[PDB]
Amino acid sequence: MERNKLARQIIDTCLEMTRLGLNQGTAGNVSVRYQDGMLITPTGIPYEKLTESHIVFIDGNGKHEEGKLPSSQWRFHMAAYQSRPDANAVVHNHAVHCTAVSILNRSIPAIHFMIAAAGGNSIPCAPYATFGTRELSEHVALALKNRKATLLQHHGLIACEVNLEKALWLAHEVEVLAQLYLTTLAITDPVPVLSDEEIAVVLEKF
Amino acid sequence: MERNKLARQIIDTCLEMTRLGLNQGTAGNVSVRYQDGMLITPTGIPYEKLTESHIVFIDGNGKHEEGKLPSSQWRFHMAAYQSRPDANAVVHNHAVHCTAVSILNRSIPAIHFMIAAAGGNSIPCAPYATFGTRELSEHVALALKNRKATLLQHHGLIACEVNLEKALWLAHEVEVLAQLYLTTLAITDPVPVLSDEEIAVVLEKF
Amino acid sequence: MERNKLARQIIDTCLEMTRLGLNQGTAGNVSVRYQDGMLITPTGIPYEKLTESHIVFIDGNGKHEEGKLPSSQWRFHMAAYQSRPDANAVVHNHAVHCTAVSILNRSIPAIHFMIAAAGGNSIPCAPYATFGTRELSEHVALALKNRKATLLQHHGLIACEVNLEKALWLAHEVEVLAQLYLTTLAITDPVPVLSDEEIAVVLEKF
Amino acid sequence: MERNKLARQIIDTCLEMTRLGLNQGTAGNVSVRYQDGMLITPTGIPYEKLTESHIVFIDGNGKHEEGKLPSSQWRFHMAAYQSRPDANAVVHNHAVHCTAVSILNRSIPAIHFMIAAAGGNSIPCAPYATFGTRELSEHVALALKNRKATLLQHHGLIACEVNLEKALWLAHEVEVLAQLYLTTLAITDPVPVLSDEEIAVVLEKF
Repeated sequence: MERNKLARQIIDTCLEMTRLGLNQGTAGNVSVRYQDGMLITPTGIPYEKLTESHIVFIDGNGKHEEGKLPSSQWRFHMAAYQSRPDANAVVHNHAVHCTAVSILNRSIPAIHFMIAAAGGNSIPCAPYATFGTRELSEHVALALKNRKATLLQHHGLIACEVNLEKALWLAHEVEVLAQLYLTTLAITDPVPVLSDEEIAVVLEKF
Repeated sequence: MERNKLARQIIDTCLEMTRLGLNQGTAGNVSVRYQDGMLITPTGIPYEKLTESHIVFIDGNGKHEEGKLPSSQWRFHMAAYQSRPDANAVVHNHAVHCTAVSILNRSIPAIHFMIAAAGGNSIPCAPYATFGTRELSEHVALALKNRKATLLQHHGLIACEVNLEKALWLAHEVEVLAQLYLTTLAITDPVPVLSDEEIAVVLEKF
Repeated sequence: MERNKLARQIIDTCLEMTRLGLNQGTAGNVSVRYQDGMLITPTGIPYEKLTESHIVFIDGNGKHEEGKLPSSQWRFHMAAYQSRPDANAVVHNHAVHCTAVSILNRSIPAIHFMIAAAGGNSIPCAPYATFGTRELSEHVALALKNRKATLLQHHGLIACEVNLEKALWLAHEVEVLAQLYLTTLAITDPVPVLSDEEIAVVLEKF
Repeated sequence: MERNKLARQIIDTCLEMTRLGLNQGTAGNVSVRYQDGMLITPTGIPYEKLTESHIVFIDGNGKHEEGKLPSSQWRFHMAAYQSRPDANAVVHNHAVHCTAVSILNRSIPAIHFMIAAAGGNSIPCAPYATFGTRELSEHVALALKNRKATLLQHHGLIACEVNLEKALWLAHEVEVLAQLYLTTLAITDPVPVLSDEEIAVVLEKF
């Protein structure tokens, strides 16, 4: 849990995300909670040229390391950390099914019992705001109060978890749910869902 | 046909399943019939770290090996073995097309002559019950009486066969049928099917 | 152009077909024109264990090599060779988009100018008949009179060409056209097409 | 920035394009601005056999290197260079989602803020004309006046940029937008879009 172990795992999560087909068009950014702020991927540099030394440190005040350029979306990574004290890693991407559900400005309802991995009976969609603004950070903060992952209207997905392995796994699970949702919505609307009682049982079991 | 040969093939089926894109979100579990019970994949451990020694033995009484954690779904693997004496291997996954047909709570009708590989003119959908309960096991048992594969409502797929190679192949064939079904259902409902007479001919030929 | 050079290229076309995602559920069979009959893939043996010595020779009379089992579909490979004297290689598969168009029992109309690679302004769909029968061979023979590739109702695809490289390329092009067709048909029916005049120009240019 | 460095990068862009699944059916062609004309991929030769020496030089007058066959589409590569003086690389492909939107003869509207990477609030669709004609070149020229990428009706996609890395990235981004567009259009028409004001903000930010 030295800085370079964490910088390598960020990089492995970036490569893994591309492997899973969740980072189409190289839009992802990943961070982890570190000291008083976070370590995050940089802007510019393509994932495959990334080395430990490229990872940027952003302190609690939003001051980034000199000579480096943090991802343009660092502020909503910071907003997730302040909003969910249990989160230690955040994954952002523009996975196609999640992003298509974000364009329709729909929440994903309980069409599958794995919806409970994100903490309740849905995956919310936070309203649009221009990237990099305080207003976007505020919508992200509010959507993650009771959920570990949220869609971002006309944009993509944010998933947070206790470590990078689980944040990536969650992100992948939400992308499967989004695809399941869109494939069934084309056939029938509304899509059959599990009731609130059944999701209460599944949450108690998890 | 020693325990470790069977433990390695379980592991190869897990890797192969991921290769085929049937184990999206690492939800699969695989077992084989062994002695008086079965060998099954464990809970926890990600497929790529799996070694022969991780495979769990569950006897006929549901007593698992000490110091190991069997998959959370072991009971419906046991229910398949007791219900289909000819089955020697069971594959479970949450393949996206199968799972989307399971959400619509539809059986897959005879839209292609390969439907007969599962033993009749359809692929049933067993009703939902919370994972890991006796009630789920009962629905699985009844659906596999005359079929070798069944959808699981709001959940995924179970396929059984005489060995792991054929169980995996069947699972893959059902996922192609599910995708064929959903792609055509978007265009036209109902989807044209082969008659019962034609499926009788194909079954006699197989 | 010795038998083993041709047996290796059959095997390479099988591997390549799987690479392209056209041989989902390992249903393909490939042949080439040889001497008075053809060399074809066998039944049984999974593509990855295939060796030169597994390829079967079937003469002009339908007598296959002793000790080998030719693909169960050899007769419509023979029907293609007798029907199209210019064909020297035949590829059959159950590619998902082609097979979904075959289930709807539609021809693919001229939605893209590459439709002309198969010889006219469409890709026909031959009517269903049980696999391996003379009746299926007759429908294949008639559909390939003026086309180099045909859909097979409730079944899959047959593509023929002057060599294996081009037969595989054609098969792939028809699978792209099928997907283009189905993706657009979901939105609007009918799908806009190029006129017969325009396809005449493109054919003269090819 | 010697000829062979540029010939290798063309070849790497061809391989990369296939890796991304944008060159389905090996229809792509790539060029870069060189001296008074351009270096372009040849016709014939499959991408995997391509070597530096296969890349063709076409001067400003349309005279190609002796003993070589330039891509059949060289003229609309030349039309892009003359129409967009800032372009130094052009990518053409028949990516399936782009091509399906080109068949519907639709522009892609501002369903995602990344639409602004191509220079405005849409991705146009240039009208059909037979491949290789002056008339096609004219439609391409006019569509790229204020956009860096355009769909080509019943055909595919053209993307241009300051270097090959960015031209490929743009091409990929347009293919994600096309898929997002088609996946949402199946559910609801019209698809919700970002307003002209919001795209003005995003353009100023880029």
